[PDB]
This record gives sequence, structure tokens and C-alpha cells, in this order.
Amino acid sequence: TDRVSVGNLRIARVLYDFVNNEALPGTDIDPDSFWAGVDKVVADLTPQNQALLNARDELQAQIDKWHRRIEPIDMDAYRQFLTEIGYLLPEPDDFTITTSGVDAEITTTAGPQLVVPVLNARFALNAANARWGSLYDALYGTDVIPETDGAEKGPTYNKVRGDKVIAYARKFLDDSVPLSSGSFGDATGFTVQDGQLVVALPDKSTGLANPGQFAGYTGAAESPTSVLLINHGLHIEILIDPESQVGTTDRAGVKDVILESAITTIMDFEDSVAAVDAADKVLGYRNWLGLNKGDLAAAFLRVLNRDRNYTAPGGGQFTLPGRSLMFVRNVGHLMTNDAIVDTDGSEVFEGIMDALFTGLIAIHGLKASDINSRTGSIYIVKPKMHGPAEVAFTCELFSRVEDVLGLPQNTMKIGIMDEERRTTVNLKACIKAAADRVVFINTGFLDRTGDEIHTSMEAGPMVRKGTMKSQPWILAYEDHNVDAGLAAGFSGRAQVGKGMWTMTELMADMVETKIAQPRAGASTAWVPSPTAATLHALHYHQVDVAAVQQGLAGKRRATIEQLLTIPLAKELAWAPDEIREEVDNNCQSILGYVVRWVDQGVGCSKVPDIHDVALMEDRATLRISSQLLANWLRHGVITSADVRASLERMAPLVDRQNVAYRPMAPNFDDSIAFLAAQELILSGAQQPNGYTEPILHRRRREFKARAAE
Ligand SMILES: O=C(O)/C(O)=C/C(=O)c1ccc(O)cc1Cl
Ligand SMILES: [Mg+2]
Ligand SMILES: [Mg+2]
Repeated sequence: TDRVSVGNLRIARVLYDFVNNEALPGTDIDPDSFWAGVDKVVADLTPQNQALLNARDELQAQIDKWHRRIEPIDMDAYRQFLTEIGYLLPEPDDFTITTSGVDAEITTTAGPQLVVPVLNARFALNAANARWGSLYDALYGTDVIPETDGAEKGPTYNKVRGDKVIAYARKFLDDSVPLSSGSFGDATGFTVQDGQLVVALPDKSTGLANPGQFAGYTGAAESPTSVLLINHGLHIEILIDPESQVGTTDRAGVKDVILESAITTIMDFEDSVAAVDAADKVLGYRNWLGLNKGDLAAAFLRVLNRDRNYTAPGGGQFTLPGRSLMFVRNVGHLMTNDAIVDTDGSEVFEGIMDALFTGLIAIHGLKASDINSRTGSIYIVKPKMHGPAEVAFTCELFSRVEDVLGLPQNTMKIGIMDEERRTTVNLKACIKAAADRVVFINTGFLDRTGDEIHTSMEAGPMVRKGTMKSQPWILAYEDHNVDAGLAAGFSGRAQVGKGMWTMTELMADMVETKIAQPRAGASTAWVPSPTAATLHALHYHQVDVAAVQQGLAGKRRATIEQLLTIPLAKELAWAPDEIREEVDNNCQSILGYVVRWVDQGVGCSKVPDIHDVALMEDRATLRISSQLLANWLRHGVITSADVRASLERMAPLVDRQNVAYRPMAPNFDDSIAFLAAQELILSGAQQPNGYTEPILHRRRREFKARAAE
């Protein structure tokens, strides 16, 4: 109740102080009219925000009762019913996107896209610096080069493993920017003569099979420090330094091979951070503002990067950006947050808050620092939207914030998350709702799965979690997303993107698997680390995404029948041990992620599963695990005693795995973290659309209360 009255709102003090003292100075916006704008937008838009939420339960309540009636499929009765209640809306006539004022990294460049918790300062700093990463470092410290005999990693440098790193990179160069004759492995040096690349072999001195891939160099042209290359819009740089220990042994004195990695980075306020009050929102706002003001620094002291100067092939000076073009992921429409209350006591919607405050903050990126978008746009991802009407509401919100922040209309562009069922089967209408704003569509397959499990909770027992990846509804969902994206002129205008790789240390598996996404037409895909972005950049150098896309133009490869194929299981597909392992695995990952969410405030964690695989957990993966067990419990393939035994089995395992920690076992009934995970399961099928923030925020709001009395 240390709150600031502005009209009908009682803004928490620490937030109000942060906006006036750190966010507003430099933007030339009168704080009085800003806060009056906050009060006006909240009062004018909260009614429909709440109205669109009641419409979700109302629709889901009918789909619950309909499933309670006994043929298997019948996509005929299921369809005209879903159109009757307004789930299935008409398909609008074809159209093209009008969104303008967008940067090259969105419209044209195809490459990895990094997502990072905005509450972790060092993470967001390295995520912003991730536009340029070392390939040597990515290959050495990772199992992409396996530790067979000789290539074992250790405290000192291993020349054997280091030699395999160099040999790996040499075929990358030969496979991405080849020579006319010979191979990069036998190159004895590099020079620039008469404005073109000349590489000396032991036989001769070949050039580039296409000289148009010679992007530039540093140092002198007759002995460069570095050679700049370009392939499929992505830049490659060879560092030349015979003085360095790696270059000392390299056949051409090469120290490293630099890759353009995360061309864009998403700053996340949502499923990968735990922010439940005004105090938590401010640290994310402060970090997000430091990234826009350029002065974000971590205690050496780590800072952002200036752009990279170069020499053209002719001799002129040019420059290339050293930072990733930053998005920001607001929170969805669901949750409220006591960062602001009204005179009546109720909490204001958290999504309205983020658009006003992250939007005010993003203005600092538009001007000079001691800089983000140069074409004048603000890039905001809005997740967890349900259908085209919610996209239009999301659009009127941004149109009201621009008016309040003064910016010209359509300044705040939006990347649509394609991760709920009602959006998936109404996607063409959702893109049109943001026809002049949309920046990307992206298949959030994890959240889309949890929504598929919940929307058909009453239908029957569902397939095991590891089986959703091969179910027909999700393979259509991906093609259907690429299709209607391209059919709207996204090619050349906006990104068509795909989802997340969670196995943080299975990068050899990532290299031999996430090539499928650029082959599927996606111009971008999600990586969890600056290192994974570097290793993901290899797939775009082997896949001409602009070629894959124009081959897919005019194709329609997914029917409405295919997208509605519910992933139910056939009777008694499972032995007892197969049932138990699924239960243990789901109970394990929930407990591992929740305990750090509730006890320590971390919204993203590495939790090993039952098979000892390190998994990057967020609220989306948590939505899948809880909803699956809550679905198996609802139709009776497990009992309520099986969950508690499994929860009490997996709890001391997590404790031993976990530092300033705190065990849940043995007196489970006392631990707030243990009780939270129990609630997400046993009350799982009654959380709206399976969302986990109601339980998580409340239990986090409860743990903080104890740790102060
Ligand atoms: O499939 C989705 O719904 C989607 O949006 C993915 C994520 O949000 C995510 C998952 C795991 C992580 O470690 C990080 C993130 Cl960012
Ligand atoms: Mg090529
Ligand atoms: Mg998601």
C-alpha cells in the first residue's frame, strides 16, 4: 500500500518511481500526460480484455460437454459444431501484408533467433552480443566434436580435439563458399589483389568459385588480419593471426572462424521469467531499458558491442551491426498483476502494463546512445493469443499506446505467436488482423501442445508426451503455418519461424536435426544460447530458404480435417512400466522446474528428465507435463495415489540434484514448492486453457510472504 494515486489507479511506489526517474527522462514525454494516459487506456480497454477471457471459458465449456457424448472420429459433426459456436470462423479472401518500416534482419535475413530471460542481466547481455560468435569455440566446448580416444576434453588445450575443430571448419568453408579449384584445408594464406580474394594453395592460387561472396577484409590487403565472406545473406569471417596458439599450428595461420549467429534476439518477459509483483517487473524493465539506452553492464565489466568496421573489396570503409536486433515478448492477455490496483482493489491486466511500459522503454532504442532499430519500428512478440478477434484487440492496444507515447501509428509492430488451437485453425484471419503490423508468425509447438491436450481434455486418454512430436495434428500445424504465411507475402516482408530446441547439451543432435526447419521454409528458428545460435547458423548456409519458400508458393498442404485430428490413444497401448515411466518423467520435470520458480524465482531451468537429458524448462513445457498427467488422471489410466507416490518418489531425487537451496522432502505438506506442483496436476484440467501462471504466481506470491515474517 506504498502506492501512488493517479486517477483510478494506485500504482505501486517502486514502479511509479522507476517510470518517472529512469524510463521517462530522455523521451520528451510529459509524465503527467503519460500517467493520465495509463489511467485512460486501462479504463477503456480492460472491459474487452476481460470479455475476451470469458469467451475462452464459454467456448471451452461447450467443447467439454460436446465431448461427453460415441463414435470415434466424425470430423463432420465436429466441424459444423465448431463453426456453430464460433470456434471455426470463415477463411477470408487472399491478401498481402502491408507492414513497412521494418529492418533487414526481419524482412530479408534468414538466420537463428535467440530468446533470453530479460530478468537475467548477463544472459540478455550475451544474447545481445550473440550476433557474432566463434565457431571454433562452439565446436570445441560442445559434443559436436565427440570425445573419442584422443579428442577428450580437459583442463588444458587438446591439440587432437583442436585439430578436429579446424578440420570441421575447413569443410564448412568448402561447403558454403567454395574455391574454383582445391580445398580450404590446404590453403597456405590469403591476399587481396586487384579487388578480389586470392587464396594460395600448394599447387597454385585459386579464387572464389563466385567472387561475389568476397565481402571484405581487415588489415592490409596484401596480408589481412581477416577475410570477410557472405553466403545466403549470412556473413563469415576468417581470423588470420599466426601469432596465436591456434594460428601457430594452422596451415594458413588461422586463429578462428567467426559466424553471424543470432541475427535477432527476443527479450522475454513471459514464460522464461518469474515476475509476480511490482518489484519483479522493475528489474526486467530496468534491464530492458539499459539494453535500449546501451549502458547495460554486468559487474571485468561486460558491455554491449559497437558495430564492426571493415574494408570493402575496392578499398572503401563500411560497417556492419555488432548487436542483435532486439524484440521483446510481452505477457499474454490472461494474468493481472498488483503492480497497479484501482480504488476498488482489483489488479490491472499485466499485458496492458507491458505494452505501455516496454513500449515507453523501447523509445530509447530509437535514438542515440553513448541504438536498435534504424528504420523506426518497435518489435514486440505477443504470445498466447486465441483467434483473430484477440489479435485485433492486441492491435487496438498498441494503437492506443502509440497515441499516449506520441509515436506515429503502427510504430509498435507485432510478432504473432502461433501456439494455441483457436489461432492455428484461424491463422489467415489472425495475420489479417495485424496485416499492417505483423512481423512474424512462429509455431510455439510446446504451448500449442498443452492447448491441444486441454481443448480435448474431455475427449479421452491422450498419447504419451514423447509421441506428440509425430502426431498428425502437429505436422499439419507446421506446414499450415508456413503456407498461410507465404500466401500473405511474408516472403521478403516478414519472418516465418519455427520453435525451440531444449536439449541444451545435445548439439550434435541439434546439428543433425534442426536443419529440417530451414528445409521446411522457415526463415528463422529459436535457439536458447549464443552458442546454439552459432551452431544453428550452419543450417542456413546449407539451405537456400528463399529458394525453399518460393518452391512452396501456392501450395496448400494441410486440411481443416488434419489440424483437428485429436491425438487420442488407442485402448491399452501401454504396459504398466510404460505408464509408470511417463508418470515419473512428467512428475520429475514439473517438480524440478517449479521448485526453482517458487523457492528462488527462476522461470527457466535445466532439469534432467528420467533418461538423464538436460532439458530447458519454461512454463510452456510445464503446461505440457501438468496437462498430460491431469489428462491421464481424468480418464483413469492412473490413480490419485499414483501421482503422490510418484511426486514423493521424484522429490528427493530433485533435492539431491540441487547451492543456496532448500529441500522439499520429507515433510512435503510444508513445502510451498511441492504443494504448487501438486496443484498444477490435480487442479490442472480446471486452469483456463491449462495455463500455469494462476498457480505459479499465487504460490510465488505465497512463498515471498513467508520469507519476510
Ligand atoms: O513452444 C512454445 O510455446 C515456445 O514459445 C517456446 C518457449 O517459450 C520456450 C521453451 C523453452 C525454453 O527453454 C525457452 C522458451 Cl522461450
Ligand atoms: Mg549457395
Ligand atoms: Mg510459447
